[PDB]
Amino acid sequence: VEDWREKLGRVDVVVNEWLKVQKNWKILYNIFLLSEDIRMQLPEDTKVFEGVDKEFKDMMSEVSANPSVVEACTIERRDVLVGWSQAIKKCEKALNDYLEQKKKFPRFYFLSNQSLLTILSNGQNAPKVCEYLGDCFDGLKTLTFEPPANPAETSKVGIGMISKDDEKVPFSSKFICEGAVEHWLLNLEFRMRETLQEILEGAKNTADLWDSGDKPREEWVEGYNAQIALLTTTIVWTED
Amino acid sequence: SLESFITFFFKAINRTTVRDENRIPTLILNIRQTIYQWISRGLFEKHKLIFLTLIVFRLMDVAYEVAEMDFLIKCENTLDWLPNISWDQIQGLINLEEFRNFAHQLEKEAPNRFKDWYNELQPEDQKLPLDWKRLDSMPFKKLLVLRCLRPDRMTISLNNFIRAVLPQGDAFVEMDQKLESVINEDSESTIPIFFILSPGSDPVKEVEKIAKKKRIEPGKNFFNIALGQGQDEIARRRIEEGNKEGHWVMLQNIHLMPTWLIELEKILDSYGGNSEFRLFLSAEPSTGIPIGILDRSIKLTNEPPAGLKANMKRAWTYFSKEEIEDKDPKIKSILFALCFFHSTLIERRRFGPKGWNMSYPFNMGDLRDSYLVMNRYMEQNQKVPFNDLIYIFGEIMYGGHIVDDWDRRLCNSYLFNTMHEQLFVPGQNPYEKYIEHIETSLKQETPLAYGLHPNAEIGFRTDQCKTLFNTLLIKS
Amino acid sequence: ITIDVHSRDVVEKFVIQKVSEAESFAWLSQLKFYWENKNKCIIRIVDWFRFYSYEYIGNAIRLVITPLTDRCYITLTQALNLTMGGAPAGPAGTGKTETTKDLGRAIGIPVMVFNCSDQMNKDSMAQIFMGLSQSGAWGCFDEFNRISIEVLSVVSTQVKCVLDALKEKKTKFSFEEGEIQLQDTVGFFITMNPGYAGRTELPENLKALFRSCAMVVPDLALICENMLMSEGFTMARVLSRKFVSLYMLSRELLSKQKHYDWGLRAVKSVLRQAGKLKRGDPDMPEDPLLMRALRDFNMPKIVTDDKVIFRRLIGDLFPKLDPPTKQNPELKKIVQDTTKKDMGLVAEELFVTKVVQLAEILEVRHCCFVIGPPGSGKTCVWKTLIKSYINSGEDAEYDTLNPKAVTSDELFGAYTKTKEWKNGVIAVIMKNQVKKATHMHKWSVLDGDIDPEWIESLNTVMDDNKVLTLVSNDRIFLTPQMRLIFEISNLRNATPATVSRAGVLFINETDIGWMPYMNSWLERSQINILKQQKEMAAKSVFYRCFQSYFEQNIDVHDKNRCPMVDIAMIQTICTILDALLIQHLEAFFIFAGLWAIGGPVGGGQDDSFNTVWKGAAKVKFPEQGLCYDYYYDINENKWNTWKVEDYLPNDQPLFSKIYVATI
Amino acid sequence: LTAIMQVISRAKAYELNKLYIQTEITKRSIAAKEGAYVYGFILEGARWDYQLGQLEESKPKEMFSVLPVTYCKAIPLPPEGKEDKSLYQCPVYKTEDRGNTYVFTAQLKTRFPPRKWILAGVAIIMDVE
Amino acid sequence: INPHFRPEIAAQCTIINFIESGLEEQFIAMVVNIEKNELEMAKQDLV
Repeated sequence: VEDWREKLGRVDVVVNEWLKVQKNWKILYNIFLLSEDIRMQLPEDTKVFEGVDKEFKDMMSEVSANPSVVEACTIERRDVLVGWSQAIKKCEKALNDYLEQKKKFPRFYFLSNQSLLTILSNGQNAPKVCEYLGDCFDGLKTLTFEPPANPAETSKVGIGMISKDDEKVPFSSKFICEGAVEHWLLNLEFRMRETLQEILEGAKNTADLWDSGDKPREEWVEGYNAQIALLTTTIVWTED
Repeated sequence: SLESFITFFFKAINRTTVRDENRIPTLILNIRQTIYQWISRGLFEKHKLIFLTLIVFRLMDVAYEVAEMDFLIKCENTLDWLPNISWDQIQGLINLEEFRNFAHQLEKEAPNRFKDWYNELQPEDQKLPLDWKRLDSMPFKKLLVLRCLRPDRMTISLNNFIRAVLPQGDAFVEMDQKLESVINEDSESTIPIFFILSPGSDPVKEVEKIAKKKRIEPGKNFFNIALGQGQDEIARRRIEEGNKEGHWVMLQNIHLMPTWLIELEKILDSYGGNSEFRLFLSAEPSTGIPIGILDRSIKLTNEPPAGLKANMKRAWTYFSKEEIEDKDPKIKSILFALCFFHSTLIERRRFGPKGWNMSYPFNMGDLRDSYLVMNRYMEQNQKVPFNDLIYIFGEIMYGGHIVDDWDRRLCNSYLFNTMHEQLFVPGQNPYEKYIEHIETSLKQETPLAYGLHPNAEIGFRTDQCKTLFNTLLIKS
Repeated sequence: ITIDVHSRDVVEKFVIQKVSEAESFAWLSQLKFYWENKNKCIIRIVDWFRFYSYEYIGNAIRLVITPLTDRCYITLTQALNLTMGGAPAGPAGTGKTETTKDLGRAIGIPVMVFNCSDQMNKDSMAQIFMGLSQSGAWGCFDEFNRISIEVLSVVSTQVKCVLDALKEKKTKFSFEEGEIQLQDTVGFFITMNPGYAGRTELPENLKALFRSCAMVVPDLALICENMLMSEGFTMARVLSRKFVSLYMLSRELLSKQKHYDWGLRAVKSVLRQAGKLKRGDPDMPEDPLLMRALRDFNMPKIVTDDKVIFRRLIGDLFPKLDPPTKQNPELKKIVQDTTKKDMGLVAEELFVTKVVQLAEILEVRHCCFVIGPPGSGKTCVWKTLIKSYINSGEDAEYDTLNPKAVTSDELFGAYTKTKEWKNGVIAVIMKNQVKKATHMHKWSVLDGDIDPEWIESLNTVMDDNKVLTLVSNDRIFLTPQMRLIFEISNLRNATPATVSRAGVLFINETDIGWMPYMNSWLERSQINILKQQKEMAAKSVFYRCFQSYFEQNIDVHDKNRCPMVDIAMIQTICTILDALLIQHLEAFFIFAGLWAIGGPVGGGQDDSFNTVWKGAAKVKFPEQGLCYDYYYDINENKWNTWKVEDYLPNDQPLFSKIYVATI
Repeated sequence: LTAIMQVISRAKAYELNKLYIQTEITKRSIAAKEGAYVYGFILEGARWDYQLGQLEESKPKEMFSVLPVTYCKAIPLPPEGKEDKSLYQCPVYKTEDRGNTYVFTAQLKTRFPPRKWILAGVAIIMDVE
Repeated sequence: INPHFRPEIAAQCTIINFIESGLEEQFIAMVVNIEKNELEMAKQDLV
């Protein structure tokens, strides 16, 4: 009862702190697996972490050398997990600061910081831009891209927006895709804004031409998009 | 709190200071009101009357021989001069077996003693037939007589009798002026003190004055904090260090915030309180507040006013001078007409049965709602008339509230009557003119501006009194 | 067309009032717009006028206008004009949740309507506000009713001091050290449900921060008229007016019964089925199809008297277009042949009528309901229907189920602790069905009672879509070949959503054919399709005897009641079969019918009873006292008597006492 | 009421939605084949004399028992009982208790623009006491 | 008093209540204090 009770208390605290260190090893492992730019732009704590993980796997192999818990949980002194934890805290605070730097801008605060970390792992790939485009924004899904990059259709330019209802509308200005994620994201927001503005103006001029040609049956209001057509016609009824 | 109870029991001895065997009678002569006023500022008018009657029968449940409170709280053709409504009330007194022997013990069949007794305003003092009283109702059955024969003297005859038949020490059952420092001398530096923020009640100002005139030692060293954002960390540290120094504080806006108090009253009960560390709590009456404060605290109240005059007065009170003193008289005049109409709608809510199908939650925000929407009308230059804006004004501050077609129809008609806009006193821009308008607007809110009659208002108030009675309350 | 008819209505208001002023005010209520050649355009309302968002809303389906919505429009426009938010409210499910989003995207701005969910950290609300402020977004946090008033203070003061900053029209301000620039276009609106359940109450100054807007009414008519429009013909507006009038007046007039429903999805259904049905029919057959389609639901739902009422109520609308008809004599005679001879079962025009109604309802929708006792004709109705279905079609894979036979958890699968997933049973059924063969039609039946949990567990198929969900993250949809059948006897515990899901069918229990049934059993037992049947043994004599007894003893026991327990009269003939068999082992027919009927009869009423029976009986009862004495002897043909016995080895043990051969 | 819509629908062989009910305080008519003399009506908020709608006062009760009434139905929008301006709607709730969201609003003569009659808040109760 | 009351808890356990004249005696104890501390110091010390 004595030997086993003290052994059980020690094994309990050891396996507890071990499970904590281990699960956060999984978390940091994955965090630095999704991207390399994170590890590059963050040399210090990631180097600390890779040393942590190297000797973590090492002492884990040492523990796995004896699996028979009845005669293998005799691994006393396993309180290095305490210092492991303190290093974990000092590195995770920095990691959160770096995530804050990466988010630094308003539109990032309507999304999981984990999906933001996916963006910071891979923001340049236009397919991923297309994916998170609909996840973030209200009425858009994706946009078309150049099929050839001499190897693939990776991240070249936008040619036409694709909405929720598969509204496909070409780009008056063929937006070029860059790596300055938030910069060309603002550029795409202005594509939305002013491309819609010029589409509104063109549709309004041809809708005035339609009001003039109201006397012959106009299929122009059918050719126009429903939203802009109904808006321009409501204006027309205001003048009426 | 019994600690407070024995505390105020001490001043009733302390305020006495009489040097005689006249002491003990004067001692208790302070005690009964010191404690009765200590409860008269926390209860409601109903809870007052029952506690009175409770102490009434408890001191030294006798007169009610057979369950009279039942049909007193409701649980004819023998007379002609009376109206039929009195006949129907009397028909209630003459229900199957309710008071028939007493109703004939009235001997109303002789119309003379009853016609005159009912024809004379205030019968009990002037023309009350003494012999008729000896016949039916000597001590208190007079109040059962006033139940149907003339209900015009319910409250006054209640007050007159209960003070007369009682040997209650209070010559006048009410109390003196609102003087609060003398009640704050007995305050203790550990128990909390709550301020019930009744409508138009801000006794905080006196709390500073006393904290300046008497607490010269700690002025501006104490403070007050409304229950805001993260003021958990701010105020608690302030209360903590203030406790370490014995400072003062008041907390407004508590009703806003119950679920800081669970932590706040916890850290309060975690530590006792330092000396001279007087607390103060302030909030409007709201539920959802942890009882741990409301059971051990001080409960002091004030008095809310009403009426078109007071509504107009407070409306121009928040409507600041630069808001009053606008560019042209025209703008301020329609503002005065709008506010009179909005006040009319707000004051109509006091009539649950008929004024509206239900008393909607009209708000001063709705008066704020009329203000800047009018600023966006007057922001441009052009002679802006008011058939749409009144619709707008009606679509908003009441269109949301006024959903019922009857209320909707009554609303639009008010919109057409106040500002004609149908084709089917005012004054100039200065504020003093509309203050002049507030006093020209007679304080007696006549039913003409409302569009009602006087009697059902009395009936609705009589019904409220019956609800008070019922809530005060192998047999039949 | 919605906005067209709205403009229309307002122009009729104008022509009815003969509105004079150009600044007309019922006119200034609505929207104003103007262009510009700056970069930035402008909108205008009664007073508010600002730039446009140029946001791509995406074409979506959009609600209808109503005076309530005029009120709400104006409330929101003024709250915007004031720089304070609005707090519209009212009863739940009013439509305000759709109107908030509709009104937000009307101008085309974001509308983030969230749920106040899981004790929202004051921090979390602060970060949501911080993002929204500089992003220029708009939104609402529905379910304010559940929030710690801790967070209520935090957020109320964030909102009020942010409101004061925006009223100052500042550029940058600080909140919990967040000294950040602001965005001009920002809008918060709030909606809660008043005092119905126990929920966190609103702070006083926070309820003063906003004003409220009570709301209570919705409506249809537009969607109907719009699809009748879009069907292929024109004259449909007043048609839809007649449709909605008939609908609401049916709601009001028709007696309240639990199964009585006019389910919204069933309405949209009837509409677009008639839409398809116009094809291949000239302009005249348009109108007959309307009333015949209304009858397509009038028949299997409404009892006879309400049917007469309703059909006259309809014949008011078009009194010259009463005699259209159905045409399916081919399937009529197919099912007739099946019921008559192929089955060996007894046929009946009425039974075949119910079969036809069931067939067309199954053609319309995947499943429906039916009320009746088991083995009472209706099960044979669907059996003869599936057999005529294999006569007119390839084959019918068929399955049988009962919800209350087992628990729902094993009916749908669960984890074995050890975390091992176990499946349900409908999963196996659908697996074998979609994966058998194609030369079949797939059907399943559910018989039992109504319990809400299992029936709502499979709303994912009872809804318009026929698709599944599983705890093991499995989703299975089905081709129209898979159909459901729902047998029920009482809807004591149903829900209106479940009623609106599927169809309906009722059987007046008097419609069960009595005389053909009994004549079939008297003439020929059912054909022995299965092996190893049990032993089974003029006929007009006992037929006429039973027929004469029928009404007389019915009236007799109608006076009497008296039985101990409620019973039907079918199992009585089930015992009359035992009577016939013990006769095989007229007077005996009488005696055994007497023994069958006298079961639940009470003691003191035993002197009513058999007494009036021996009054009504051919053979006069010689046993004047306790006439129940009837053990008639076949061989000697004596009249009646009894018998007894008792002894000690019969009474040896503690138990097995010889309770003597008591009478 | 709808049942009397129903019986009069069939008697004249008209449409239901065609049938427009209208009150007739005086007597019955014969487009409407039947005119019902019904009981249990009391006006509130306004008094009345023969062919005149008066206004209640303080001493008069809030209630005024209506004269013996009658009713009739008609075509959709024909020349019915009285003039639309001369007539004017007044709410109809359940009974003495103003609860339960008035069943409908019934026509009544307006001596002057309904403005004052709206301000009066007139109504009708089915039963009191 | 008697929030849960049954003869079982009375039969098994020992019952002790007290229900007015005690609260009386603390009154005079405090009133004799406020009446006069000589009355106090006399009474309590002598007791």
